[PDB]
Amino acid sequence: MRIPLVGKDSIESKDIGFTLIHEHLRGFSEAVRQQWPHLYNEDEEFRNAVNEVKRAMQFGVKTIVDPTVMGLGRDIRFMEKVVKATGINLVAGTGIYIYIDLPFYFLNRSIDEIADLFIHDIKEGIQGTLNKAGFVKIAADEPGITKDVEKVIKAAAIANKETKVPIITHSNAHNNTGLEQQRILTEEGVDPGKILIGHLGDTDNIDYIKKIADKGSFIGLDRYGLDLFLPVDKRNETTLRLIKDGYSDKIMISHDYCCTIDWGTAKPEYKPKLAPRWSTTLIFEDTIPFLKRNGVNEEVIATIFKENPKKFFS
Amino acid sequence: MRIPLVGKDSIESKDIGFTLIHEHLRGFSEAVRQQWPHLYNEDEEFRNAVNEVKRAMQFGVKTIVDPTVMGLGRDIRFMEKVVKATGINLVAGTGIYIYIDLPFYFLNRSIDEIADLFIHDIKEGIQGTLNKAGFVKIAADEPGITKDVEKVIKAAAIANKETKVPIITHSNAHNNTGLEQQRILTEEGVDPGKILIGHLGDTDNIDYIKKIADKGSFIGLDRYGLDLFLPVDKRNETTLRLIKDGYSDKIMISHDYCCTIDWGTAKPEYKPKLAPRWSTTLIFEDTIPFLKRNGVNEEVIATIFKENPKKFFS
Ligand SMILES: [Co+2]
Ligand SMILES: [Co+2]
Ligand SMILES: [Fe+3]
Ligand SMILES: [Fe+3]
Repeated sequence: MRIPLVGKDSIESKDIGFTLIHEHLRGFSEAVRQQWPHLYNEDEEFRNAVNEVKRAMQFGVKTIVDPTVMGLGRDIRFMEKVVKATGINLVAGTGIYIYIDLPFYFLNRSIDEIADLFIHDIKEGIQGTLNKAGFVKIAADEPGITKDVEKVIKAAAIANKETKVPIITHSNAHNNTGLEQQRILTEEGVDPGKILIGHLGDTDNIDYIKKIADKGSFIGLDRYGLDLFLPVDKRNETTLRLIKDGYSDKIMISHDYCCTIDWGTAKPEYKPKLAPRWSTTLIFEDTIPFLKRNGVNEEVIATIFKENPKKFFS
Repeated sequence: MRIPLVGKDSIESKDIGFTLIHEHLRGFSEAVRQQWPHLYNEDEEFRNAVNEVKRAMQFGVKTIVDPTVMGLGRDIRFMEKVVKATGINLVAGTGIYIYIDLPFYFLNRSIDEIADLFIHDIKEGIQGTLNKAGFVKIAADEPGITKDVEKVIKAAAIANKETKVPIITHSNAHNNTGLEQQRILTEEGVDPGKILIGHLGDTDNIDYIKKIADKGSFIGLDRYGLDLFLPVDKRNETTLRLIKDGYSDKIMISHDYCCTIDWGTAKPEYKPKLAPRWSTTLIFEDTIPFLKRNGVNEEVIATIFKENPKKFFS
């Protein structure tokens, strides 16, 4: 009974089944939602999340891993409601999503104190419930590895060493942050196979992606549908190249779809080809059909969506 | 009926009486409190806030202005409970407290959209209640006037122009941020007399303080008891010098006391003289007795604590 599930008994990692490793039922900025609730509609967010999860389940998804944590509006009670309405296996996490500095709370606080928060969520439960965290989520982006970003990385390592839960990262695919996260974590004693370096699908720089995979970590081809980062076709070409080059056992695929997100995200670009529908099921409509008619067999699909998550959580 | 009060009918500004212009019933980081509620005890925070307010009232305080806004954990329902328990006049505000960047919500959003949030709080009410905001709070600190800090400044100007509520600032007394806030606001058409430039009591640089006062704005000698910024005696000397130099009609005094604050704030320094008790009443124990036995008459006290707030909110 290794993996805790929101609203359910824990499961053995071998029973995780077909998994989407990086999806968000909902995201928001905690301070904005607290201060201006008039901007939000929880009933709509709930409806949208339930509908997305149901669609994923209709394609055979058994488990969704949701790396919404501090900074993205994690809400374990909202999550448990979606579980009750759908029956999905849902893995919640702990961690901190920042790009530059920690909240003012953390002034004069140690890396140990930060890790203690993560361990609290893993061992005791999230937000005053008995729903426990099954992984740690950390981030770095365009600002790089700042002092406070590094603190969070080292705290995640402590949590992994104490509880053995894996680590999912957010990185910027064009500035070495993913490579740096992997290096810092492994220097702290984290098993490379317990790390998913996120958002590498945002680049077609295959040498960079392979470098991280070759160092032992999973590679997150995890933003299918977000053309602003990289178009689906380019992603598909990169995914296919990696598969034919033998990297199936390191590849993890997801959409990073946010059923609701409060970010402005408002600047449209129209290409010759119709824009694909970003959702939690685009890979079933586009990517997986594309791979199969390019000779990718069922065993590859099982490796990516079943065996790799199983290993990650083992 | 100019000034809205939490949990009460609005009052005419002439009836504000003896006012503490900058105190916090409670402060916290919204994201930390949402994610790790185990760190907090609302019952203790409530008890502490009620006790502080009652002590202030025993010294004749009629009105407390609380500039807790987004980023500091504003909670209008907590505030209204404290009002019900004490009978204080409490002025709540709107605004955004940041030093560098806005929350991710604000990506791709306009200054107008930001101002709309402030105007919502002023005209419609705070956090889904009919308690309206009576001023706007903005901040800048060691990072200076960043792009996002400037956005918030300009949004506050829009809110002031539309609703006539005054503006309270947080500044860093040693890096010209206060002067910059004043200049940017006045360039946008804000009356200088509708601005309180905060935290100027943190410096003994009297020329800098006078420069801001001379440009028409109130000067915040507003952190009595926070010796880490400037010891009470040095503050008292600066306050006295300003009074004897004729700046009573620009001076505003407060403690910036946070009945509870979640910041680490953990690094003690011990001086030869016993550390004064930082609270919402230290000025009644130390500062005001000090001024009086230095020849400062009752009319000065009335100017600072009654006439100046009256003007500010008129
Ligand atoms: Co991410
Ligand atoms: Co301040
Ligand atoms: Fe994500
Ligand atoms: Fe303050």
